[PDB]
Amino acid sequence: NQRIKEMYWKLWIDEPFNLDFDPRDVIKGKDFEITAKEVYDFTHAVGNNCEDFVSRPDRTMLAPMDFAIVVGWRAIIKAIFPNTVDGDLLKLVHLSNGYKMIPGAKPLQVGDVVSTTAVIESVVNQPTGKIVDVVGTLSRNGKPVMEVTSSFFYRGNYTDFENTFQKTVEPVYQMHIKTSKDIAVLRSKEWFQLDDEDFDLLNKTLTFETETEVTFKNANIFSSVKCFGPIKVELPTKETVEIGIVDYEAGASHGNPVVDFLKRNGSTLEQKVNLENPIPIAVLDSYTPSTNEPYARVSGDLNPIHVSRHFASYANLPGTITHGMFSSASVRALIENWAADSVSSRVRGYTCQFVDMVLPNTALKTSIQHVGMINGRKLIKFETRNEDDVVVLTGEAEIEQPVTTFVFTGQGSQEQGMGMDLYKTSKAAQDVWNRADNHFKDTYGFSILDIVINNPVNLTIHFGGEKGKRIRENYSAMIFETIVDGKLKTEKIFKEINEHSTSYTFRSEKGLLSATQFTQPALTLMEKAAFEDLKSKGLIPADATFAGHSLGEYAALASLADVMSIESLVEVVFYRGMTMQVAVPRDELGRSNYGMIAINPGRVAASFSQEALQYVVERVGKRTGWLVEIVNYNVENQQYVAAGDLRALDTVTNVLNFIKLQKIDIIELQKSLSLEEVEGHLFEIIDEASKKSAVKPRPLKLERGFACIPLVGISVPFHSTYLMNGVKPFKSFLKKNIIKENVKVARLAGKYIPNLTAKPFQVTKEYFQDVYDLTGSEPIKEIIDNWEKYEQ
Amino acid sequence: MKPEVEQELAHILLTELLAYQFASPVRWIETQDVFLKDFNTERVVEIGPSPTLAGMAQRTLKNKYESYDAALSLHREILCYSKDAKEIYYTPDPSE
Amino acid sequence: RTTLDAEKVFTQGLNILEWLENPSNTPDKDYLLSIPISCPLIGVIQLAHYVVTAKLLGFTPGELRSYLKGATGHSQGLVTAVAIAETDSWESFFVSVRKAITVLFFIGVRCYEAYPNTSLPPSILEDSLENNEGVPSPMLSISNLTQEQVQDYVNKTNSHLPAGKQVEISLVNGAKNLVVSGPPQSLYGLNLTLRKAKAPSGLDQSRIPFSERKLKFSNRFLPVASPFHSHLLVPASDLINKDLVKNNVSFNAKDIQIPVYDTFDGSDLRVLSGSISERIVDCIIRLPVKWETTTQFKATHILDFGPGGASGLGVLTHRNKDGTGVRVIVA
Repeated sequence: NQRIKEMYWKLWIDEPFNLDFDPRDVIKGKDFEITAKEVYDFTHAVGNNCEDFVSRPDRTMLAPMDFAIVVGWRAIIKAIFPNTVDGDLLKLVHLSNGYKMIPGAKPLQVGDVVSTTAVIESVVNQPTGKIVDVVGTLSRNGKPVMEVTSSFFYRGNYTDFENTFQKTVEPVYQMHIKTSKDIAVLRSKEWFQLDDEDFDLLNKTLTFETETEVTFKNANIFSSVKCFGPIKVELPTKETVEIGIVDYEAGASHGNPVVDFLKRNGSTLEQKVNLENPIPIAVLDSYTPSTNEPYARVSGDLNPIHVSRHFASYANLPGTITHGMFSSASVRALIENWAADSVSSRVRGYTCQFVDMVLPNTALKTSIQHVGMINGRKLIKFETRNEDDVVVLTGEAEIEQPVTTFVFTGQGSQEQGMGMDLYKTSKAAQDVWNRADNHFKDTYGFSILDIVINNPVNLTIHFGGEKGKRIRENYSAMIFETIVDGKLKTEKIFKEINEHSTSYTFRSEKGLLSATQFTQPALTLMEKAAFEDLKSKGLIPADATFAGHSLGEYAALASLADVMSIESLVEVVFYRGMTMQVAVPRDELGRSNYGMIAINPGRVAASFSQEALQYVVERVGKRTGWLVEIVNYNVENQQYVAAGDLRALDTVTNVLNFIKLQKIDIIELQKSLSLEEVEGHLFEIIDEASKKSAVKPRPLKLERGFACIPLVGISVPFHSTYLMNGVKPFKSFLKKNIIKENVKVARLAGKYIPNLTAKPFQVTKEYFQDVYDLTGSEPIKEIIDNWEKYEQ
Repeated sequence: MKPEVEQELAHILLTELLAYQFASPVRWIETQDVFLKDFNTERVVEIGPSPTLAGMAQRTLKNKYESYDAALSLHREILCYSKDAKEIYYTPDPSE
Repeated sequence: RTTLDAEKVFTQGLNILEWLENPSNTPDKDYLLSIPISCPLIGVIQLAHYVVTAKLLGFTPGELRSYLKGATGHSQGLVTAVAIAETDSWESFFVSVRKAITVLFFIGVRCYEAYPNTSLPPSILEDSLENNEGVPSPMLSISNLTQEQVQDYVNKTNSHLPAGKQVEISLVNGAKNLVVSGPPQSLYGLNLTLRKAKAPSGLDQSRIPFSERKLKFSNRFLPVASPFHSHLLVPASDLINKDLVKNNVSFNAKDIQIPVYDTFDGSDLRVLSGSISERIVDCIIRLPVKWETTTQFKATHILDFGPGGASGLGVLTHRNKDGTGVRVIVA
């Protein structure tokens, strides 16, 4: 075996022949500079014509994922050489090989200098031969880039169990701790070791992220068993956090009693989620080359069995078999082309089972399907057969979805029964709706589910008994936290509800589901529930951009950055809607002299621009002296929404009807006909519509006007300066209900697109500046001034 | 900048963005242009009960992205959770 | 054998005698069409048609070319045009043959190395196919639009692309017959802009006033592996000329016995004071073909030796000159 290894060592390893090193030890491979030439020779050898890997003017040349095996082979293969792993290398079999990109790492480029580390995870004596699982790690700029895994098999009969060891990374086990008995059982186990002895485990969800290292006495009995890893508790945000450690150690065992316990008493979390049915992608023909020399040159795999009849014949092979690692790269090239549409960057994982050997000049049918999802990556399965229809290569790949943006809908869209189909069918959705319903029932004495399902016209809350007084406190304790003259002051949202109130009643003309205080949480939940169901099927790309329209901003933030618990989200959005309801005098019955209209500048005249509408409205506002503003900029020269005084909406909606019937082209009778003096002609058309609307039914109805549609009787002037009163208190409330520790910068940075600053969220002085420029925020200003928070 | 401080600041930022959002206008024109032009989004998925933001995307595309999407051979897919469940969950019906 | 990294291009050899003997041993059409092998081999087809034409007329090559008022070629046909002009006896024919096919060979090898054709995203292929456009290639043909019309559409398409991915008008075959070269993906983005402006080909606007009808035009990709007459190939010009120096090939005006019409000017290549080899390369690699102005000579008959019989340059030229008393013969 030693003589054989000596020859193989001279072919594969450019180092002094020394078999006296520990399998346990890590193996360092020589630094490797990726170059244009090496990439070209490699891609030509494996037949990968992806454009990403070809020299093109003004675009840095990538290197195929596959190139990791060129960089890594010397380190990886050295792992099977030590004396303590004594194999006949002429009876060696490559079983499998995979690459997995580490998240956030960019793929290999032609510039890069890459080194490789390789450890040997497991060496076990199966009855049929000795299996060696190897794990490489390619690093560039002292950062991990991707993990290689390769599995080798020395066919034969092996007794040296003292040189056998196996490490396995267990699936994550989950447990809902319900009873004080459940917790007693856990404390029974020596291996259950909490950071804090007194930790309250009741009604918590623990996860157990566990590795188990084992050594062997013989085929059956383990000589030692180790099982360790963190114990985590789920928070309201769904974030898991370390609260302790599994620590099991044992000599002669027949089994691992930690995994046995977690299997029976817990559910195993699975990362891969199958589709309802596999989606076919393609069935493709490919050939093995007539000569294995080209691959051998670029790979460093001078294994004689691939090139020399006499060696192949000695090893009882059917011929000078094609390199396994060719088939790997060749089939992968197909997957890259057809499953990833030739965007190499999309394929972030590829695994490969060498089911049987293939000779040079074999024709390969390889079928590819979309089979499942995992963390927003399409799970692709494939199968490769030869002319005789024998399976030869199998494996799977993980492929990014095309670039995705999630947009979350605002008020106005809500409908009775919305989200309830999902509520029946989805565990994920049920948990969202229920967490929220329980929160509302226990703290405010109403069901958000009841309101969504039955949309009642009136709903009355009763303050009877010790449970009812606790609820009444929560209604009274709903305050405005303003800071006036240096000192803090308090203001009650619900003026009617005192120490002597037995009940409070919510009213609405047509149904409480369209009263904003209920509408907002209802809509938020519908969206968050839908999102969590999607996330549970692994359908959400890791690097998705997101934004929400008006209210949707809150749903979007919770859905993609879990910034707030379900309870916090609906609590905040409910308070928000209640703030909006107090700000509008409705002192006759359920109606105010405030509303909003949707305008289409296109319909007045094709020439009436955004500037035109912004100017026309700014003038009505200043001149008539009644507040009106553009609050939604939706679709350019097509959908804007203005809000304010119902009189000032009645001037605008008619003034536009006059400019339309006048049939005038803006650009012509702008600076050419009349320079600035146009303002004189504008005031003339404003004043003749202004005094027409300055005497009507005082809660005046708003009519349609060619361009302008009144929005389904919305009583509130959302996003107008009218609500600037409510910013200071609502801010103080947001600070109390969005805890700092729950803001993960990574999940917001360059993905969250706010409504204030239509610019991707960045924690940068430039951003804080832009915010201040549309805000005047005192807390923001003083942060800009001291941006020297770079110092500790 | 330390992680703890980056968070503390990101918090104050988020807080203020939402506080003022309440009573400032909604710049959905620029928002759309950020995710459509600057990010070249090929899948915009509306999470909502009705496809009203999807409707807006389709229009902003028809207006000022006719030649851009063509030239960059950039197939785009506008989906709403309520309308196109099958596309979003990758479950096409028994048609192959 | 002679040329340094030549075999790295000819991945399936160039054993053409074996291919003709045993059809079963011929590479796939993709290999055959890629310029390093198609450039020279098209040259061989033209040279062969010239021979059968001479031998059956009982002429030597020079005797035939004596009967010619002049000669020229479309794109890489220019090479076999100038090579024919020098031709004389059979004994001295294979020196002219050598000259031609060693130009065509280096044009192929260097222009491939400059812009080698990469994997086409299947989505793009499936779409172009279902819209009766071609299999995307680096050259795109457009019937029934003005040059200045086509140039608008490229300017628009080009406005969003960086330098490396821009497309340019390659050939001006006729009034309303153009070809555009660039990256196949960029030309797809052109075809997409184009699909919008065009009307269904069976729309029936027979009841719409002429003035208000919508444009009807063809635009299908051409069967070529490389983007001839475009900025993508410029790098090759310098290298190609150095290879012709090194393999003792040039064309001295003194030797070329008939006018050979420049592909961009219409001028005679003899009157040039530079290198002719260099201009012929430059006319194929970089400069457009103004076929109309190239073909500005007066003659009663024109012989298309060139590949493609009735799809060939012959019939195109006939359509340009119909009604002016010129007869084209597909040789």
